[PDB]
Amino acid sequence: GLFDIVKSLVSDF
Repeated sequence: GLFDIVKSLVSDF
């Protein structure tokens, strides 16, 4: 679930 880190990242920075 790598793409999951990219979608959770948008919520961060």
